[PDB]
Amino acid sequence: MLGIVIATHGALSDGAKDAATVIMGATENIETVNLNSGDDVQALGGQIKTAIENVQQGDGVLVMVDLLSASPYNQAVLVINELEPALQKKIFVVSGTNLPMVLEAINHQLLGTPIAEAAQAIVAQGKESVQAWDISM
Amino acid sequence: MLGIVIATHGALSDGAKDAATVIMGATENIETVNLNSGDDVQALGGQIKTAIENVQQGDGVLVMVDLLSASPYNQAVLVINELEPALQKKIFVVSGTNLPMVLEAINHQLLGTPIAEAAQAIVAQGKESVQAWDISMTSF
Ligand SMILES: [Ca+2]
Ligand SMILES: [Ca+2]
Ligand SMILES: [Ca+2]
Repeated sequence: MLGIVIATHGALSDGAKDAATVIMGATENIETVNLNSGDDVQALGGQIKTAIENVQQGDGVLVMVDLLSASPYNQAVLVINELEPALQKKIFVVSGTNLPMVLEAINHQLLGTPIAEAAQAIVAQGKESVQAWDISM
Repeated sequence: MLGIVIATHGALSDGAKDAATVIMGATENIETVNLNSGDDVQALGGQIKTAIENVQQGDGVLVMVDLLSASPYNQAVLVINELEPALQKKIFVVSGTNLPMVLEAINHQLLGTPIAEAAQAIVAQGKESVQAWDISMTSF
């Protein structure tokens, strides 16, 4: 089954995962990594690899991060570079991660969707799910 | 000062503020609401209304929910629909909030950006922030 690793600053990863459980009832094969104040980013790389390895079942791993170009994103990309080219081509990194994206990801987990096709699907959803509303509409 | 109310299923709203705190330091005028397994949605209605009121200061309020068309969102709308006219015109609801949208919101809070203008900018950055990277982009 597709693996998911949500990596972020603070407890955002645990929260996104908590929110998905409230909506779905349960979740499976989803690890969360947190970068806290005073954490050495040197170690984040290690926690991200451990997590990826803990969800790899042979269908790839979706590494969902919070902020493009921030530490979680950087370390994720850098760790991927040091893995066997085999899974290396099955690991995708999505940024700007939001609940709709995590839900879409879980959806592909259940569907068995090939990760490359899943990644695009998640990116579309995420973007399309960002809109504003006001009383004038 | 612009007010912000992050409302989500579970602890997501608290995790977003924590993450944003980790990056920008101590924030101000940000309320977090949660909808947990078992909670009554009407109660969430009042919870949002309260958060909105504890943060409303003349410059409007950004209500950041997690998912479009779900209880947090639907209740935000129901609440805003029954608010006194001088207040409702300035409350905006943005969906699919991610860390970048929150950080962007905190920035407009500091700039004093007019809310209708801040909302459009938060949506643009939010959409722009969603991307995917894979080893093929680095392989030649
Ligand atoms: Ca964890
Ligand atoms: Ca709160
Ligand atoms: Ca008060």
